[PDB]
Amino acid sequence: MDVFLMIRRHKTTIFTDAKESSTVFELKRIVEGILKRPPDEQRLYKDDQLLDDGKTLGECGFTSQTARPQAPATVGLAFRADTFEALCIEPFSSPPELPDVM
Amino acid sequence: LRSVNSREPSQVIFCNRSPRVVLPVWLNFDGEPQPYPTLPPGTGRRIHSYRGHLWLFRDAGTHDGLLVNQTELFVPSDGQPIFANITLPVYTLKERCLQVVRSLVKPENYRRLDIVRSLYEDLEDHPNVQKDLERLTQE
Amino acid sequence: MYVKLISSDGHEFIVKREHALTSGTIKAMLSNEVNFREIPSHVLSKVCMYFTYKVRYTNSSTEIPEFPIAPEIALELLMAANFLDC
Ligand SMILES: COC(=O)c1ccc(CNC(=O)[C@@H]2C[C@@H](O)CN2C(=O)Cc2cc(C)no2)cc1
Repeated sequence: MDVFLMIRRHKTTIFTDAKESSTVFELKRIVEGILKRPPDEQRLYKDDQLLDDGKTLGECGFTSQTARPQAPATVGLAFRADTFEALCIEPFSSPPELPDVM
Repeated sequence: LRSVNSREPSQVIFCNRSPRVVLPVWLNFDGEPQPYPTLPPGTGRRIHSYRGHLWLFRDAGTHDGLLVNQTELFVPSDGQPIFANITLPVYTLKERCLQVVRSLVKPENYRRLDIVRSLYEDLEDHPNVQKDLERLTQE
Repeated sequence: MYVKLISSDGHEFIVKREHALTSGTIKAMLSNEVNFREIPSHVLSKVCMYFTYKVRYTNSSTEIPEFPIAPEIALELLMAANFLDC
């Protein structure tokens, strides 16, 4: 299985895909690959829950039912090594609405 | 662009793997589209047809195009049945958006949704068999 | 490999090049990063899903699912989809 994620942190948001058997630490390499920042110095969350480096994303609860191309799942990302910042994800813009339709 | 009148029985299975109500459409010996009873979203149905006959599939409510065995036209071609797997295509994001919008709004009120006038004419250009048969009948 | 697309309201969207090259508009704006002065993050996050949807399912035999669109975002999405040619 591929798993389709949205790696989200601050106003930053990464779309990527990964195997269900890939590890949290391996997602961390992917981020490093991209945001130029090494596995230590970053932490990943599902919702608020802090994720263990050695677990599978499919054990962390990203699965194929769950992380679908067209409705990917979110992974929270945090930084600094040196005391770590807390998990903040900026919400998206609100749609207006509606009208004269329903 | 019509059915071949071969008179050779040929037995088909329409399997609808789409979330729509499917309308199968048979092209008649003079090229005129001919509609058959509609096939629900999960559902399947054995069909007697004939070698060389043409079919194409559409969403029964709104005529959106659908694919059969990946191409646009199915022709019954052994040892029992031939499989017509009816699927959504990967719509364009624009077409898709048109669909929702058409589906959410009495077509009288397109005029009154705040968008560029090239978009109003797009919404009112509903998909239709006849038009598509003319795109097809040219390649 | 990856490129950056940024919404009218500053959020960044980091996505594969190829996925992004699904829009000829985007294809042309890279010829790296691209700012969209006129699409808010709630619309451009769907665009991106659509890219990832398009790339996953284009050329596929196992049944494909419906790409869903909320009613609230349909109008903004239509306009983006039109602009972005995709
Ligand atoms: C629930 O109803 C059905 O889906 C259904 C499906 C098939 C049929 C009978 N078969 C037909 O109408 C076929 C389909 C297509 O090949 C055209 N057709 C004809 O019998 C017309 C015809 C006559 C001759 C000779 N060759 O073709 C009747 C009802």
